[PDB]
Amino acid sequence: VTCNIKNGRCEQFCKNSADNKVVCSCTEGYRLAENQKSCEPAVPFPCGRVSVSQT
Amino acid sequence: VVGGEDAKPGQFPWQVVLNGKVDAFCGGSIVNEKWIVTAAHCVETGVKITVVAGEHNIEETEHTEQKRNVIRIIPHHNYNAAINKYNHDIALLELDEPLVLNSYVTPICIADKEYTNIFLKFGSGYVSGWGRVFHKGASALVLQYLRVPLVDRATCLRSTKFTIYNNMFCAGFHEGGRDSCQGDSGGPHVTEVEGTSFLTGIISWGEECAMKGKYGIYTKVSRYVNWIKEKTKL
Ligand SMILES: Cc1cc2nc([C@@H](CNC(=O)c3c(Cl)cc(-n4cnnc4)cc3Cl)c3ccccc3)[nH]c2cc1C
Ligand code: NA
Repeated sequence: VTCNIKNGRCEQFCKNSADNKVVCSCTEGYRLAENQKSCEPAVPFPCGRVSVSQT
Repeated sequence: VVGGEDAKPGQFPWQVVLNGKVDAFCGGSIVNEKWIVTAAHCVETGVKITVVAGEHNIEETEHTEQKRNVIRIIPHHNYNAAINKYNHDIALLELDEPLVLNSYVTPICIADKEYTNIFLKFGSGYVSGWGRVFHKGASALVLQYLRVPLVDRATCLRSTKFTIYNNMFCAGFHEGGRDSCQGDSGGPHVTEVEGTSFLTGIISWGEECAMKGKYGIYTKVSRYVNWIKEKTKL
């Protein structure tokens, strides 16, 4: 488990931490999820997201 | 965009169009509710620019458009058009009144320098704009998009007589037929990361759009991330 391998399984950003662990993080307007890897919206219209139905 | 497809409404909600004496002369991307990032060569004269966010079909009224006036132009401090119109080709536009963010008007994400460069290295980005749909042909009515692969630097240098510095990258196809074109300059080159798009390039320039052996030239956003974040902080 390192940031060099599959981005530490982080959805967006990865940082190497103590005891061979990683700390994931997200861009502005997102929150790090309970699973410690995923990035969830923390504002109504977060950057870089397509929200209009593409169907 | 030559060889692209019609975007659906709200598919590229960070896209803006710049309008002047001619419409859709350049593109731009939403940084936040008060700031647009574009190419410096699009806005090098002190002419009045109209920014339109939420745009889809430039010759039809569709409800989602938000028009704003540009009150300040910030070309990059290293930009010098007298020396080279296409080096450090990046500028920030401050809007008169904030945009109202919604599903059609959404900023593009901007990672730190390291991650913006990793995202570019994924090797595949999306470009979009209302630029010409054929080399020397008409502009698009409906927003066009195209996935472009990264082209290695040596192939890229061998394709043109003009200089390509390390703050630029090439993207396109060896067989031609698919590329950005005049009118797309200043628009976004974005990389999708698990469903979130990040700004990886600014559409800059080229020669014969989509001609076999030529590629589109783009500004590497990673080099300017710190300056964008500093200048656009609200
Ligand atoms: C992919 C793409 C291709 C484009 N092609 C055009 C122009 C033709 N290109 C030029 O006049 C040109 C030349 Cl010859 C030299 C430099 N140059 C010098 N030193 N560094 C750079 C820069 C330019 Cl833009 C055009 C004009 C009219 C119709 C069609 C195309 N605009 C484009 C923008 C994009 C995004
Ligand atoms: Na419209």
